[PDB]
Amino acid sequence: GTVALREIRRYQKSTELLIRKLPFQRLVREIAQDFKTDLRFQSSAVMALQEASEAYLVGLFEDTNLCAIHAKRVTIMPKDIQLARRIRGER
Amino acid sequence: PHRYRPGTVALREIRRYQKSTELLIRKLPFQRLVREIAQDFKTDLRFQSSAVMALQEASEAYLVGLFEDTNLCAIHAKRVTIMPKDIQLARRIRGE
Amino acid sequence: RKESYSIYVYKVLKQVHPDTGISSKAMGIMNSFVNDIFERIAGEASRLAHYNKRSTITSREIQTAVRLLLPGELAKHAVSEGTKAVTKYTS
Amino acid sequence: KESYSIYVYKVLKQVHPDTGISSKAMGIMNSFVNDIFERIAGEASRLAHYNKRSTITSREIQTAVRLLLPGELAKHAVSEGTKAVTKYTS
Amino acid sequence: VSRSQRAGLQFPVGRIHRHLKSRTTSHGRVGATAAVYSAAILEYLTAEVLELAGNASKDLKVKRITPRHLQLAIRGDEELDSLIKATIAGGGVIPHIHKSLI
Amino acid sequence: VSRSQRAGLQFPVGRIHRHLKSRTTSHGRVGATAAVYSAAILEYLTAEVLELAGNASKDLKVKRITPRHLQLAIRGDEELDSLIKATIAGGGVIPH
Amino acid sequence: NIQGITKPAIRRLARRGGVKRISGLIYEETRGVLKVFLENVIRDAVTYTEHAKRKTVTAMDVVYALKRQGRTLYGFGG
Amino acid sequence: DNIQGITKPAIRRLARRGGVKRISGLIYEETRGVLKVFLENVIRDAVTYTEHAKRKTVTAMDVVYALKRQGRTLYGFG
DNA sequence: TGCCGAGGCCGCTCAATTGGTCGTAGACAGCTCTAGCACCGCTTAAACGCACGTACGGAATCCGTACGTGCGTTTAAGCGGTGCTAGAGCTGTCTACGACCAATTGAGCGGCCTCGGCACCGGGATTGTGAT
DNA sequence: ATCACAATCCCGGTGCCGAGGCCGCTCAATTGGTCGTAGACAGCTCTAGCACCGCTTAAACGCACGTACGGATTCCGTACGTGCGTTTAAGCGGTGCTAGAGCTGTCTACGACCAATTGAGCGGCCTCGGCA
Repeated sequence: GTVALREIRRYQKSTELLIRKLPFQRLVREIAQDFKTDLRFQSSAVMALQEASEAYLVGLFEDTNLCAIHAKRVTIMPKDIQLARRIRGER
Repeated sequence: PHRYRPGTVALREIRRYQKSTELLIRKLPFQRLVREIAQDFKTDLRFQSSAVMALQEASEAYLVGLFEDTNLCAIHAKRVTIMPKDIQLARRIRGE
Repeated sequence: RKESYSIYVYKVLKQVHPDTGISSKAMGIMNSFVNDIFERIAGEASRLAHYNKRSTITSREIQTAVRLLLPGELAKHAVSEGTKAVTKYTS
Repeated sequence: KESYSIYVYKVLKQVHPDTGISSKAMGIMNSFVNDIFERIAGEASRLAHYNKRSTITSREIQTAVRLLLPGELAKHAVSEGTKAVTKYTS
Repeated sequence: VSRSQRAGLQFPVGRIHRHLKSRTTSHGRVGATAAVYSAAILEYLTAEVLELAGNASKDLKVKRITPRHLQLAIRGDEELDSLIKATIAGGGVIPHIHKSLI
Repeated sequence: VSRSQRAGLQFPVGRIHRHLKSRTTSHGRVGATAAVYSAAILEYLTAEVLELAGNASKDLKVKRITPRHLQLAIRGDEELDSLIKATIAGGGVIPH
Repeated sequence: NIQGITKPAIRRLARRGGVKRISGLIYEETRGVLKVFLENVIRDAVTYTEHAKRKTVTAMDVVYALKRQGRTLYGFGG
Repeated sequence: DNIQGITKPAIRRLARRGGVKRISGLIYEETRGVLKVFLENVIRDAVTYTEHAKRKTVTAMDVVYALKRQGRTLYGFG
């Protein structure tokens, strides 16, 4: 559990993105294909979408870790994500 | 002598109070509390009865929802008894 | 004088439920609901007019506002009803 | 295109005379200022709506600040606005 | 001859228009069809909620819609629950006891 | 003599008056001192945020403010954290 | 006066929430929670009232304050 | 199938920055579903904004407005 | 160690300041009638203190598995170039419908009146509870 | 599996208060011209989004291995729950008083508009010091 803590410190230290750009761009275009055929995206739009998604997921993981700590555990599980997203009302 | 085993009357109360729509805090004590709380912000205030009624209803709804989230938190920890720590977790995850 | 939405809500109720009634408290609740939802739609329409640098609110803006707020399977039917009303009125 | 870059820079050099700011931080500040202005304008217009008024004045902005800003921020913002208005009328 | 009748609605097109012009920005206008669309939207939403509440009241064998029936109808549908997030006055809560409590 | 000098501020009173007039009072009019008060509030809040950001930057021994310093300043104060709840692009997270 | 919110009242408010067993330390915590909520709402209500130059607090001030806080209330004029 | 392009190490990194020390192997599917739902909502609103302007290119402005509609206000692009 | 960006000089151009006009929003004074506040007497109900006892939270133990770590191979992301073309943005025209105004008439807002539907009480029917 | 029993649902009656309908008036919805001004439409263009290809290599992936941790088991004492007797403070009806919210009439301070002038922001170019 040492490397996990070192990575935790290092990743809260930095400020860069954690999802690779091309897979996320392909995912975004595939998602948007179902809404309006033949759409185009500026680079700024995809970058903003990635920023928002990363912030959202990090916050959700903080809430999930709190739920896990509540049950006297250290490993997060799907149940903790579900409790976090049910208390917030995101369900 | 008849005694119900601890746990039955709790469920009976749960059903009864989930069937009703009335207010559950006594009117006069809540009015007194509202007046004393508002005494800080302003001196010599006047409260329409509907102001106090709206405040009481909002407070009751808030507390009921908070208790439901707390019960979810308690059941999560493999318990049946709600505790202050579960209220604190429910309030922190909510953002409040 | 204080105008209220009682007449039209009662007309709708007697349209879709020719035997059930409504209470004074339910009347107040429906008044509040209609006022709140109208305020939301009007605010979204105003913001939409501002974004495109327009000045005229139009049924296009109301359609886009309805599509923005109302959740799915409600946006479709609401847009259908609104388009039907607009087409009849133009006719 | 209109922006608050020059005024933000003037305020910055008023606070920290020996500090500069990057373009990205300027964008952050521009968005922040625009958001706060939008909130204040909306609250003031709503306050005019509630009391059946038609003119936004210093009272409406003061009540909007009292409603929006938390705690000591509201107090000091109210004080600064009062000072500015008293200087302007003089 | 009323605009709503020409649009075949119950909600007033003209009064909705008057309330719309009082929400715009400076030098702002409001098309006559915006009132038509908004009246249709309000009528549809009110019809949906009222039909659900009427069904809920018919279940309980009553002739009047109360705050309780409105809460039962709104909290019993996903769309209306997501859209409406208000505190219905005197509506109570939907009865539900968790399984691990029994 | 621009109205800013009469008010002794740094933000544009005239432009803020125009911007307030655009949103107006739903076809109404905007008072004379509304612009002065609005500009004063904007200047005060910007000064507070920039002072905190400059302190954070100096603590990191750099000569220029970055979004990381802005988030460090905003999340380091309770009231600025309550008032501002947006996502700041490029700021990272507060270590915890 | 906050003590006037009795233990059975909190028990009833918990029963409506489906709570079957209530710790003995719940009541003080719930009293604090309710005090904070009321202090947040009444402040905005009095702010509206003072802006209107009125000496009385009306239902609409409470409704507007609640809508501001994100707790929209139906059935009181707003 | 590009949702699988959010690789497991990337989810591990996101969880690490959030303070999670140990992660169950079932987390990754849940995280992928959560991200897909969030992206779907935001992209739907952005595409609606683009359509109302009668265009075929999604600017950063559309994304920012869509995010603001959801209460996820984003600075740095607005 | 540079390179990549921010701070400064310069070009005009659009909007901010003067000033007189002119209509009108709201400040103020005055009166009115509502409604908030205070007090008092009864009286039924809910709260409080207490005794007793079962269920439950929490600890201690043990064990199997599942998650982290390390290593070697693979891959596809990112950079760097290249042509190419839709289409976002800007300009100009001309015009289609919404605002202002005068006149008018019908739909809705208060007020009132009446009866019927919902609320409480009371007696049988039932239905889980808990000891046997 | 059996059976007495506190407790809850069901059916019936009543009489009481709230919904639903009807009148009268008044405020605003509707109509017909005028006019202009905000937007639909046709062109031009040059920006920037997208489709190829190579290539470098840092990130991902498959596999082995061991141990930290989550889950079942057991045990026990204490905090809760249940029921009973006393009390105490809310709730209701009546009475009275007075602050004060609300409407109206005058008028006077204030803000919108237009014509002119000019001055402060915005974009271009460049560079030398902050930073990865």
